[PDB]
Amino acid sequence: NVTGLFKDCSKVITGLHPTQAPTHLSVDTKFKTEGLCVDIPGIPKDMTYRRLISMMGFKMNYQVNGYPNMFITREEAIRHVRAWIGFDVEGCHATREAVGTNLPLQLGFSTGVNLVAVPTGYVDTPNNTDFSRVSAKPPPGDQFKHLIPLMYKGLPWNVVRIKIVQMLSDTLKNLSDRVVFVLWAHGFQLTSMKYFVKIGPERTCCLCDRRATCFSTASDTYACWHHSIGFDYVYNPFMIDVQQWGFTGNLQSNHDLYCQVHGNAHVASCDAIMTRCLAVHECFVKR
Amino acid sequence: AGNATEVPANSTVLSFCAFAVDAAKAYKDYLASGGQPITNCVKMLCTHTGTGQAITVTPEANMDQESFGGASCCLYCRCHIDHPNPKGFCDLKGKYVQIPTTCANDPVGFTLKNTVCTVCGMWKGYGCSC
Ligand SMILES: [Cl-]
Ligand SMILES: [Zn+2]
Ligand SMILES: [Zn+2]
Ligand SMILES: [Zn+2]
Ligand SMILES: [Zn+2]
Repeated sequence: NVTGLFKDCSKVITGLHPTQAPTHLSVDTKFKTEGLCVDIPGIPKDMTYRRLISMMGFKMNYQVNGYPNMFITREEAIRHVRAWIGFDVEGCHATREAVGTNLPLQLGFSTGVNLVAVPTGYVDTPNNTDFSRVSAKPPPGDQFKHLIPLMYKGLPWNVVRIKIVQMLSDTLKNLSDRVVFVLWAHGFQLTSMKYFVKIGPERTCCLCDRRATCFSTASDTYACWHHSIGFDYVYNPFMIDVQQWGFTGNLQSNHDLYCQVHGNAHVASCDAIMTRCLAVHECFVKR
Repeated sequence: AGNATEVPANSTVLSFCAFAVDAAKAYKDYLASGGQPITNCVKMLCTHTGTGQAITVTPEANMDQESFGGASCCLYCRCHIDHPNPKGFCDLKGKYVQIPTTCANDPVGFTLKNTVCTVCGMWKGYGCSC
């Protein structure tokens, strides 16, 4: 019937004018009749709203000629084990002016790096969707209250994504021509990738013959891991969801069956480290 | 909590275009690879006695057109991504858009692929006689 993708998380009780509503569902009920919508002169468009739109629920299950896979097979992942980067994200929850979606708070990688982002969301307005800071709270529970100080120590996303590209480039330039993000579950990781990933046809670096791994919005150019200084987007990453390989139970319990040297520090980078670690064991341990 | 705006039939196309560097090319290519057009647009009940102009403050479909809410036919509005206009203005949001009935199965693709004549106000190739 409905999806939560692009759910309106505002607390406004009325709906949208027919000229401003992105969809039939979002039109205010006053305008709906006979399965259609009507224009009502004298009930004009609204010029002041700010409606947080949820980015939870991406579905990357397309087949478009000339565009590569994002999610890859296990066999392809195995071939590209040098490109594996575990990735996990801790989130915070929208509050106050909006409620009902989660924003990336701490992004962690199997390099051991954690980056903290300002709570940021996609806000529909009478004009362009506004990418902006939003009010946020920790997820409910005593075990999350340690996230509270992080909600005041974050970096703006424009800095965060440059740092992600720099980190991946420094890590991978002498290892691989690509990145494979190794995930445990994928929904919130994919939500977080909306903030720092772009996709399209396979491209080549503007400075050499390698495939492009990075994109620059400022210059509209493409670079490989060697030539990406200043670039802000990861371009055509690959990824695989380890949780889908038949496991029951949570990440730590499955990781700990194989490995005793990654004690759980309860932080995104540690989840990312355990995810890549579990993936290596599951794919390569001979049985 | 919150109020859904979308239906699952649109999840794949909107996700693909929401990540694309070039969203317009991505939608065009998605359709060319057999993807279903974006649905759940704001279709208007109207008289079909309108002027036939492309983009209007009231529905203006004639007998060979359907009228839609403007934002709902705009790929950038539907994906909640940046608009081509550097000032962040949409050509369609806040207006109604007329779509030839033969193309009304894919209003988003129609507006993406076509151009309004600013002189006569009709779609080039679908009304503009300049
Ligand atoms: Cl490829
Ligand atoms: Zn290069
Ligand atoms: Zn381990
Ligand atoms: Zn628009
Ligand atoms: Zn004309």
